[PDB]
Amino acid sequence: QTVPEGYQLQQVLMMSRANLRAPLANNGSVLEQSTPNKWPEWDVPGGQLTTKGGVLEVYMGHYMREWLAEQGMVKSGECPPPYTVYAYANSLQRTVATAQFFITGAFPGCDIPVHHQEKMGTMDPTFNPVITDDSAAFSEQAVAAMEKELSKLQLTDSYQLLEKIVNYKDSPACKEKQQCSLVDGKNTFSAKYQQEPGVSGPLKVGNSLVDAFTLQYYEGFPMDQVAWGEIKSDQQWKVLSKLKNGYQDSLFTSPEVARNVAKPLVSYIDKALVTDRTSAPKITVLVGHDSNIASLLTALDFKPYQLHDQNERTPIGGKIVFQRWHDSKANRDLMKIEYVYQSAEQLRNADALTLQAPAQRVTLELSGCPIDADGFCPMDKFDSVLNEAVK
Ligand SMILES: O=P(O)(O)O[C@@H]1O[C@H](CO)[C@@H](O)[C@H](O)[C@H]1O
Repeated sequence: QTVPEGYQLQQVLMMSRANLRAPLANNGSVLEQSTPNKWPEWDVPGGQLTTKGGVLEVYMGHYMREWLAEQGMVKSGECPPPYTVYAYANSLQRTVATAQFFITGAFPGCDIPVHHQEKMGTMDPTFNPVITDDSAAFSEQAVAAMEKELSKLQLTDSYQLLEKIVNYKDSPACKEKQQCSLVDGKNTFSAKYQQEPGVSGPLKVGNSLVDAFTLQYYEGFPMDQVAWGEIKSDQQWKVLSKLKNGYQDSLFTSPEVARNVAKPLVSYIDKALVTDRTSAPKITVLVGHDSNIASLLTALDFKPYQLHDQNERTPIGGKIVFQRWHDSKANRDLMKIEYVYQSAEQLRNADALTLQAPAQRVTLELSGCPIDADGFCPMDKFDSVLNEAVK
């Protein structure tokens, strides 16, 4: 796609998801349980981003810069006035790190800080995808809603395949804990107040391992290191990644769970973009997590989508960039949202990102903001979406 003539970009807001990180330490014991195999090592601890993650984000920031300059939002090689860019990430190493690389990459040698709560290592409610309603009746409505969501999915082939690549029957889950079937395993969904919706069972092991295999791919481990050369071969990946996208769908894609869990980001966006656009900076960078993008996208009732050359519905370094454009001809404003990310090969190979060889881009759409032939939506309808979403 290519923006039409007569349109001038006015404001940008990116919802980013941190780049290449090591598998979550939080899932450390479920990976040991799920197989008799040895797990490759990482030089970074728990779930911190890797040096490659930073390198990949630098490219992402350089591409974003070239695009922003090309669109008149900034100039190339000169750096913008004091408060042009505003970067905010939550207090996790992972998210703050990717913001530093992104910014240093987009505006090298400038003086654009990265904001975050003073308390680091802990979560910032803004980005914390937790249940903020202790209605009790709500935690029950949530669990059920999740369960129903899982029912729409079909991961039987994913599990069977997973069982084999993982040699799960020889794992200390089948031997010792009698859990010997991912496909028949019972799933129990949680939703305790002030915490992330969870899953205990085959769906967790599924998402945990596949996430580890997926990260291993990107980090560039040789093929015999990514799932021990097992997950290799064709698109067993397409079916294995369903456990990973199905996990996300059940915990954050539910309508009533999304609306709650996302409450703070919707509120944020609906303020920097609507109620307080006059005070907001031309450019904003929110670095969050896939949970945030999953619940955010749902809460604002987005139309389904599909990312080309990507197996994850929320790409490791992908960013949802909201764009307010002003149509010179007809004195009106317009919203154009797009998912800007790096394909899997772009991540695995670490390709220099430039306008010559751009990052992947898919234009999204809001149910309440029908998109036109060029992918634009009137700022009127969008406004109503966010102002309605916050209610
Ligand atoms: O987007 P990342 O941080 O890489 O991964 C996500 O992070 C979420 C917390 O923000 C957590 O709840 C999800 O399980 C995890 O997949």
